[PDB]
Amino acid sequence: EPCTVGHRRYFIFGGGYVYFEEYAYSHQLSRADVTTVSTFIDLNITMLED
Amino acid sequence: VERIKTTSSIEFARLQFTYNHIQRHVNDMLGRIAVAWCELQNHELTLWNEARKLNPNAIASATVGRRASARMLGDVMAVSTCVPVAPDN
Amino acid sequence: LQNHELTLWNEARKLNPNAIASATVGRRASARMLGDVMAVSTCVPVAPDNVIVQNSMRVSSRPGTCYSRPLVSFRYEDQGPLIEGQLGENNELRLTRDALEPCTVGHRRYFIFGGGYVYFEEYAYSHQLSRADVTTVSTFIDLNITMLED
Amino acid sequence: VERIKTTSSIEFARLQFTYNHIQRHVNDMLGRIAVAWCE
Amino acid sequence: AQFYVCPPPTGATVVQFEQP
Repeated sequence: EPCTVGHRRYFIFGGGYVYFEEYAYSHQLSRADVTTVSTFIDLNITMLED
Repeated sequence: VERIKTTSSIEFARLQFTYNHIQRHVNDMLGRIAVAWCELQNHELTLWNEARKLNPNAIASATVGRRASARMLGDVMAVSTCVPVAPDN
Repeated sequence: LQNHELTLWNEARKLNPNAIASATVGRRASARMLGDVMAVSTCVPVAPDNVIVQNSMRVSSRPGTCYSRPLVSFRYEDQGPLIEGQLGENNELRLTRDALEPCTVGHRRYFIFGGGYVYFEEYAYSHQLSRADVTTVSTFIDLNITMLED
Repeated sequence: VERIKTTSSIEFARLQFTYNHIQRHVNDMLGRIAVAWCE
Repeated sequence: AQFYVCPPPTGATVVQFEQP
């Protein structure tokens, strides 16, 4: 791609992310650190007690 | 001043308890299922909006119920019924 | 099912991160992909009575090439200035008029505007209309669950 | 020509009614759920 | 096991999706 100023990117690496700034490595990062938005719909089904 | 007469069968009250317990649990769980189903449909509408842009014909055929040809008119689809043709022809 | 449908979602955010982020986050936000993760930012509400739609999508200075989306002018407040732009997807305002396409005959388009649609005919304003004016097909699977009567 | 002997406990029939009612509702609702899931 | 031929769509018939 043609290089662009202001290149900030995250890439899935191993079990976490790797963050690059301006087409250069910046730092590793844990997956739990980036805030998570849930795409799942919760359904709480509980059983009848004996 | 009166004397109260008591029935000899408590089984009606125990049946009431059992029915209330089962009914309450069933209504709670089915209510949760219904709410979750509603949220799921509202959630999937977003995917449908994008698959419509991707391939209008299949999305229109699925939603309308008939094999139709669709093309986007900006933010909405225009559809037209397709003429059947026998395979041997 | 959820663990399955996530496979679809990971693709949809590549098509239109705006709608996906607005649906999942819960707020109407603007998002763009940053590789394998999506960066979002809140969008500022604007009242529907402060927006005006221009009649023509053609460009008086550029023949042959013309806007694919209507031009609009909006004001953040009553004492603010007039800010020009073009309409986007699902009540979206674009500051840059970079949506250009070759002009084609038989150009009839509907665009979401306010609570209804705005219809343009050969790159020119035709009329406003309501949501109920267009027949609707449902993507919802009905599930009619009723409770036990006491 | 014979005499009908009647049981002293109607609770079997009340249990039958309650079970039938619960069964009917559950079978209706879960059947609806199955159809909706398939669709 | 049946084919369909689809004429090009026109603006005469327009359908949208039901809102949430």
